[PDB]
Parts: sequence; structure tokens; C-alpha cells
Amino acid sequence: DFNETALLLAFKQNSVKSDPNNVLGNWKYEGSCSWRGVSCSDDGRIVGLDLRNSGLTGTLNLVNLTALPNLQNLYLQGNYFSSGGDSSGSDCYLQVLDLSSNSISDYSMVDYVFSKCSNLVSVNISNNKLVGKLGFAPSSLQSLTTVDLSYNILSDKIPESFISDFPASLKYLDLTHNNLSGDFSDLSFGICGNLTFFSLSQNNLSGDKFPITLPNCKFLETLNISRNNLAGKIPNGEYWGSFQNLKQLSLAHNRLSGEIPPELSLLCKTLVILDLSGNTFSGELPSQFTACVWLQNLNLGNNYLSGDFLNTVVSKITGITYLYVAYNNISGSVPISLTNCSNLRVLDLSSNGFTGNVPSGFCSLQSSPVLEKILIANNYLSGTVPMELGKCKSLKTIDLSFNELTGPIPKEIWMLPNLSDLVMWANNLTGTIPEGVCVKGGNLETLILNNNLLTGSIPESISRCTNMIWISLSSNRLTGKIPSGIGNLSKLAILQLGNNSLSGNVPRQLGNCKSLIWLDLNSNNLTGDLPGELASQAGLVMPGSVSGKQFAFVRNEGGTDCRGAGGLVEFEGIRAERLERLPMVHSCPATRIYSGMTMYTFSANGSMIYFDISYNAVSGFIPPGYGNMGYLQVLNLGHNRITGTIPDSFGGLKAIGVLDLSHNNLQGYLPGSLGSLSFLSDLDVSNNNLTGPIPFGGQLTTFPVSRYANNSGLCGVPLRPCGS
Ligand SMILES: *[C@@H]1O[C@H](CO)[C@@H](O[C@@H]2O[C@H](CO)[C@@H](O[C@@H]3O[C@H](CO[C@H]4O[C@H](CO)[C@@H](O)[C@H](O[C@H]5O[C@H](CO)[C@@H](O)[C@H](O)[C@@H]5O[C@H]5O[C@H](CO)[C@@H](O)[C@H](O)[C@@H]5O)[C@@H]4O)[C@@H](O)[C@H](O)[C@@H]3O)[C@H](O)[C@H]2NC(C)=O)[C@H](O)[C@H]1NC(C)=O
Ligand SMILES: CC(C)[C@H](C)[C@@H](O)[C@H](O)[C@@H](C)[C@H]1CC[C@H]2[C@@H]3COC(=O)[C@H]4C[C@H](O)[C@H](O)C[C@]4(C)[C@H]3CC[C@]12C
Ligand SMILES: *[C@@H]1O[C@H](CO)[C@@H](O[C@@H]2O[C@H](CO)[C@@H](O)[C@H](O)[C@H]2NC(C)=O)[C@H](O)[C@H]1NC(C)=O
Ligand SMILES: *[C@@H]1O[C@H](CO)[C@@H](O[C@@H]2O[C@H](CO)[C@@H](O)[C@H](O)[C@H]2NC(C)=O)[C@H](O)[C@H]1NC(C)=O
Ligand SMILES: *[C@@H]1O[C@H](CO)[C@@H](O[C@@H]2O[C@H](CO)[C@@H](O)[C@H](O)[C@H]2NC(C)=O)[C@H](O)[C@H]1NC(C)=O
Ligand SMILES: *[C@@H]1O[C@H](CO)[C@@H](O)[C@H](O)[C@H]1NC(C)=O
Ligand SMILES: *[C@@H]1O[C@H](CO)[C@@H](O)[C@H](O)[C@H]1NC(C)=O
Repeated sequence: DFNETALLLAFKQNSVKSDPNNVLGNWKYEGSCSWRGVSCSDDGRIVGLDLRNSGLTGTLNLVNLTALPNLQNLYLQGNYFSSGGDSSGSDCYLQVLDLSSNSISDYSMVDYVFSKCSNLVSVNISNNKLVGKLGFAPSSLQSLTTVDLSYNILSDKIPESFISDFPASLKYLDLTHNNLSGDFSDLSFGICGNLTFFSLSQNNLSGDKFPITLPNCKFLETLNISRNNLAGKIPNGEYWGSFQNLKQLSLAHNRLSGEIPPELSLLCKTLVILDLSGNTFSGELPSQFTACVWLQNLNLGNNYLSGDFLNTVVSKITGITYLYVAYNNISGSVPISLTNCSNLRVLDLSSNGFTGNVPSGFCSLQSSPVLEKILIANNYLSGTVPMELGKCKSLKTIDLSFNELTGPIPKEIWMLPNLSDLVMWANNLTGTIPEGVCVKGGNLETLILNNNLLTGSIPESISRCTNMIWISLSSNRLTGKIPSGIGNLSKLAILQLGNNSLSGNVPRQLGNCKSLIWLDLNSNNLTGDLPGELASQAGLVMPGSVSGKQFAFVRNEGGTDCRGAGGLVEFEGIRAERLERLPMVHSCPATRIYSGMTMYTFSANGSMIYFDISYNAVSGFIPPGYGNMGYLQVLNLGHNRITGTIPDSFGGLKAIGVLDLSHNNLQGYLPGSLGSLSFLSDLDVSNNNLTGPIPFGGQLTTFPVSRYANNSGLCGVPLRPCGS
């Protein structure tokens, strides 16, 4: 062990606790320049060490490597290194340093880098565990272009002079996703001659005012302060006047208020991306923004904006690709001028005050239709769905949910070749679902039509919808049998057919749907027996692609009148307040409304979560296999003709919160096994032929007497004791 070689051997024996891949297997005494990751300069001294993405675990002490006299390049990123260089130490020759994507927590290490390493061009410490507060700036490092401290735990405030004390050479500074706090207005930027990238996004910065010296950075290309606590208004006057190159601006998701200042339009000579989303802004996008000819992506969503600016302003920017205006106060008709934007890929008008017709001109001169998504949900739109929409061959998503729409759905929409999501719920739509579905048009992921006037049958053709994830037809006029072909949909997760006229028997082929976690058949005309095959995926179910979708679930204190009211709905682009215009809301006031992204309740080997067949004519016995569903939280079989006994197997319903067997023909004893269900919070066994002792264990003695009423001689607490 001699000199540099000794140093590296020290690292392998000391810094590295495990090398499962044997990447260091050739670091072995007797010349170190042939070692894996080691690169040498002509003197034969190590000029670099590249261990990236090697699966190494250990305690990094940076000074232990940087003692290497000639080392200019160090890549340890994408490993398990923790702790870090810390200490203080020898001379540092580093030019490039990448420590990202490790476990490093010791800010002392960054202090060492900012102090000693005077030839440093770039430092990436991002995606680590660094805790503590920012120290002195690296004023002595005069080649330093690039510093990425993002995705750490850094806290307290950015020191007032921190940024102004950086060397003149600084191009890129990223503080994104830390714990930083304090007044944004207290930062000084100094001369700021080279800085083209600055991001504070996802922190705790606050205050009433923008920093006076930020406008010093005349060359800033992207300025991102999004997802902070900034309050007050967007600075007007000359504040934006000196930015020469500003391309990406994001003020999004802050507390900012007032109108959007006309002076902001000074940025229009450059701006290609503007995100003002998620603030309190009112008024209009100023007319000066017609100069915004290079603007590609405009996000004004989630404010109080109103007026005609989409017409007078945004119509005029011919190259706009993405337009997000949802959750605002805009009224009037959707401007038809909007259809002059021939590069528009996404148009989100959801949750505004729009009246009048859906735009019929969206792909005219073609050349050729580029539009992917049109979202107008939760407005006041009237008339029908224009057949012209059938012209945009590129449509991936149409969302017209919760408008005043009427008439049938033109065949042309069902023949859109790329259609993925057709989401039209809470309208007055009529007609039928065509036999050509998913054959003569796109192979759909979701079809959400609940709470319309649709009639006829679910077409046997729905079986070719093999991409299908989520089907909601509830509360329509549908008749006929549930087609056995639905069993061909191996990704189907949620099927809601409730409150229709469906009849015949539930096809046993439903049990062949490998992904089904949610089945609501309630309030139909169904007869026949509960197929045993409905439980055949129990234990096998894998969490699928229905995750990550906006939903709402409306809970009510009812009750028998309240069935069919509330429950689970697709929530994209809709405000909770519009939910109160759903049917039966007077009888069934929402007691609680859950909302969010959909997430599965199991990592793997799951079952059905939710099964409601109540209010049908179903007969036969309960299949004992149903008791094998370990993740089932709702089983509602009430108001049917079901006979036989309650299966002892129901003891394996370990997740069940709601079990409604009421108003059937059940007989025999309640299974003592029911006492072992620890989450059972709602049990209704009433109006059957049941007899004998009410199990004494678990929750059974905690229920109101009404849950046991009208049976054949049940006894024991809460009823009269069995030893009468
Ligand atoms: C300023 O800095 C932030 C990072 O802190 C950058 O924001 C990130 O943008 C990326 C790229 O677009 C997003 O990743 C994509 O996310 C989508 C799904 O995203 C949804 O879910 C996440 C999770 O909660 C959410 O954060 C996203 O939020 C965006 O969209 C809102 C509008 O709906 C908007 O109000 C919000 O500001 C944010 O805006 C960005 O996206 C919209 C695109 O719709 C764009 O208009 C705008 O300019 C911003 O880019 C959203 O609800 C996945 O499908 C993708 O595959 C991909 O993962 C990040 O989610 C996003 N925000 C974060 C991380 O907080 C900005 O781009 C940056 N601006 C500039 C110019 O540098
Ligand atoms: C897996 C998805 C389909 C779903 C949207 C998912 O994201 C979501 O977390 C589901 C599981 C939740 C959201 C609301 C939940 C219900 C909340 O409201 C209901 O009143 C309760 C009553 C009672 O507490 C029961 O335990 C079940 C039950 C009825 C819950 C069962 C599971 C949910 C249905
Ligand atoms: C600093 O390194 C991080 C890597 O951890 C870089 O972030 C990655 O960038 C790539 C390519 O842009 C993304 O696709 C990766 O997903 C990112 N990974 C993570 C975990 O975010 C970052 O690019 C580097 N910073 C600089 C300035 O180069
Ligand atoms: C941006 O950084 C560069 C360094 O890359 C700075 O350039 C130095 O500027 C001085 C003064 O003009 C020159 O004498 C040096 O020769 C430059 N160094 C190099 C390596 O070119 C530049 O000043 C910085 N920008 C500003 C405006 O501060
Ligand atoms: C077909 O299905 C519906 C839904 O289950 C049945 O009826 C409803 O009947 C109950 C009891 O009378 C009422 O409380 C609901 O309000 C009714 N809803 C509607 C929209 O009608 C209906 O009886 C069945 N029809 C046949 C052929 O018997
Ligand atoms: C904008 O719409 C919201 C509905 O979410 C409403 O409360 C508000 O009054 C409207 N305009 C205002 C006053 O900001
Ligand atoms: C159930 O369906 C009938 C007929 O479609 C309708 O009048 C009613 O609004 C629906 N009820 C609920 C709770 O959605």
C-alpha cells in the first residue's frame, strides 16, 4: 500500500460497507490506474473516479478522496453513500463533482466544497438528505457555473447576501424542493451577470414583495418561484423591463393576488412558457399580451380571472400549443376565435361560467388536426355534442361532464380513431351506445356516462374495449342483459351499472375480469343467482391502471332513500360545490365528501374492494367463496330474494366495514365467525328468517336493535337473552 493506491484501498475498506456487484473487485494491491472507475492523467496520477450507479453502500468522507493530488472528476451519484465529507482537510482539485442521488446529510461537506475547491466548474448534490441551513457563498470559486442543491431538507432562510456573494461565473442555481423559508424580498442578487437559471420552487418563501435586485439578472432564462407562500401582487412598473431573455416564468401556486399587470407584457418579446396558476388573480389577461407571439404554454388555471381575454387576446397568439384556464370566473360563450389556434394540443376550460354551444369549428382547414384534449367539464354548455368533433382525428380525451348538454351522441365521436377517454357524465344525453364501439373507433380506457338519459343495451361489442379501465353508466335508462363479453376486459377495474333497467342474470364471466375491484349493480331489474366466479380472482388481483385518477365519493347519513345518491364519481375538472346539484341531494345531504387521487388498498394479491347488488330480484344462496375476499370493504346484498344460510366463511372478510344482508330470505344461525371481523362498522341483518344466538364477540352486540329486527327468533344482546 503506497501513496495514491493506499488512499483508494482506504476508501474500499473504510468508506464502502457493501459492494454487492463486485465493482471494486479489482481494487487489489499490485499500478492503480487500471482499477475500475479510475482514470489517469499522463503523470500516471488519478485524474478521476467514476463509480456512478454501482449499488455501493457506505459512509462518504469526501476529504478522504479529495486528498488525491490530481483528482479533477468525481462521480459517486446514484449510490447509497451517507454522512459525507464533513471535516476539513487537504487541498481540493475538483472541477466536476456529482454526489446526487445518495443519502448524504452533512452540510459540512458542502461547506468544505464551497471553501476549498477553487477550480470547481459544477456541483450536483441534489436528491440527498442534507439538513441545516445555507452558509457562506462560494466566493472564491471563479469557474463555477452550476450548483444543484435541489431535493434536500435544507431549512431556515437563504442568507440575504447568499446569492450576491456567488462568483460572477454562475449560470445555474437550483434550490427546488427544500425546506427554505423567510421573506423572498430580503434576497439580494448582486450583479448577476451570468445567471440564466434560478429556481426556488417548492419551498416556504413568504412575504409581500419581490426582491428589488432580482431585475439585475438581465440574462435570466427561467425564473421559477412556484409552490411557495408569496403574497401580495405581481410587481408592476419597470420591474420586468430589464429582462432580455426570459423564456420560462412560473409564479404558480402561491398566495399572490390582484390583477395581472400590463407591464408584465414587457416579457412578451421572449416568453414561451407562463404559469400563473393557483393564485388569487382577478380581472383579465391584459391586451398587451397580444405581443406574446412566442408563447407556447399558458397556465392561468385556478384563479378568479374573468372577461373576454381568450377572444381578444389568446385567439391572437397563433402558435399557442397548451392553454389551461380551468377553475376561473369566465362567462359568455366559448370564443369561436379559439378555433383559429391550429397548433392547440390541449384546451382546458373546465369549471368556468361558459354558456352556449360546444365549439363546432375546432378542426377546419385541418392540415391536419392537432388537438388531443378538450376539457369543458363543469360549465353551463347547452345544445348537443357537435358531430364536427369527429373531425379531430387526434382527440385522445373529451370531457363534457356536468353541463346542460342534450340530444344523442353523434356516431362520429364513437368513430374517433384515437379516442381514449369519453367522459360525459351529468348531462341530458340520449340515444344508445352503438354496436361499433372500440371497433370502428378508438379502444377506450374510460367511458363515463353516468347520470344521463341513455337507452337501449350495453352492446356485446363492449368486449373489444380491451383497454377499458373504468366504465360508469349508472343512472341512465339502460335495459337488456349485462353482456357476458365484459369478461374479456382484463384491465377493467371499476364497473358502475347502478340505477338502470338492466335484467336477466349477472353473467358468470364477470369473474374473468382480472382487475375488477369495484362492482355496483344496485337498483336494477336483475334476477338469477350470484355467480360463484365473482370471487375467483380473490387473492390474485394486481393493483392496476385506474390509480392516479381524480375521484370524489359522496357519503350520506341515509338510509334507503339515499341509495344511488352520491357515492363514487370521476372528479376531473369539477368543483365540489357542483356535486350538490346531483339527484336526491335534498333527501340526502352530503354528510362528507372524500376527494383525491385514486389509490389501491393493496400492493398485490388483492380482491374486490366494493360490491353492491342491492335492490334487485337476485335469488339462490350466497357463494361461500365470497368470504375469501380479504380486501372487500363493502358487500351490499340487501333487498333481494337470497336464500340459504350466511356462509361461515364470512369470517375471512377481515377488511369488511359494511355488510348489508337485510331484506332477504336468509335462514339459520349467524356465523360466530362474524365476531372476528374487527372493522365491521355497519351491519344490517334485518328482515330475514334468521334464528338463534347473536354472536357475542366483536362488533355484533354493538349494533342498534333495528339491525336485527323482523327475524325468526334471534336472541341474545342487544335483543332479549336466550335463556328466557
Ligand atoms: C417550475 O418548477 C416546477 C417544479 O417544481 C415545474 O413543475 C413541474 O412540472 C412538471 C412538468 O410539467 C410536472 O410533471 C408532470 O406532471 C404530470 C402530472 O402533473 C400533475 O400532478 C402533479 C402532482 O401533484 C402536479 O404537480 C402537476 O401540476 C402542474 O399542473 C397544474 C395544472 O394543472 C399546475 O397548476 C401546476 O403549476 C403544475 O404545472 C406544470 O405543469 C403544467 C402542465 O399541465 C404546465 O402547464 C406548467 O407550465 C407546469 O409545467 C399536475 O397537477 C405527469 O403527467 C407528467 O408525466 C409529469 O410528471 C410536475 O408535476 C410539476 N410540478 C411540480 C413538480 O410541482 C415547472 O415546470 C417549472 N416551470 C418552469 C418553466 O421551469
Ligand atoms: C380504490 C378506488 C376505487 C377508490 C376511489 C380509493 O381511491 C378510495 O380510497 C376508496 C377506497 C375510499 C374513498 C371513500 C371510501 C369509503 C368512505 O365512505 C364510506 O361511507 C365508508 C363507510 C365505512 O366506513 C366503510 O368502512 C366503507 C366506506 C364506504 C369507505 C370504503 C372505501 C372508500 C370507497
Ligand atoms: C443533477 O443530477 C440530478 C440527477 O439526480 C439530475 O436530475 C435528473 O435529470 C435527468 C435528466 O434530466 C432526469 O430525467 C432524471 O430523472 C433526474 N433524476 C432525478 C432523480 O431527478 C439533474 O439533472 C442534475 N442537475 C444538473 C444541473 O445537471
Ligand atoms: C460571466 O462569466 C465569465 C467567465 O466565463 C466572465 O468572463 C470574464 O470577464 C472578464 C471581464 O470582462 C474578462 O476579463 C475575463 O477574461 C472573463 N473570463 C473568461 C474565462 O472569459 C464574465 O464577466 C461573466 N459575466 C458577467 C457580465 O459578469
Ligand atoms: C326495474 O328497476 C328499477 C330500479 O331498481 C325498479 O324500481 C324503482 O323501484 C323502487 C321501489 O318501487 C323505488 O323506490 C325507486 O325509486 C324506483 N326507481 C325508479 C327510477 O323507477 C323497477 O321496479 C324495476 N322495474 C320492473 C320491471 O319491475
Ligand atoms: C368565481 O367562482 C367562485 C365559485 O367557485 C365564486 O365563489 C366566486 O364568487 C366567483 N367570483 C368571485 C367573487 O371571485
Ligand atoms: C335513478 O334513475 C332515475 C331514472 O333514470 C332518475 O329519475 C333518478 O335521478 C336516479 N336517481 C339517482 C339517485 O341518481
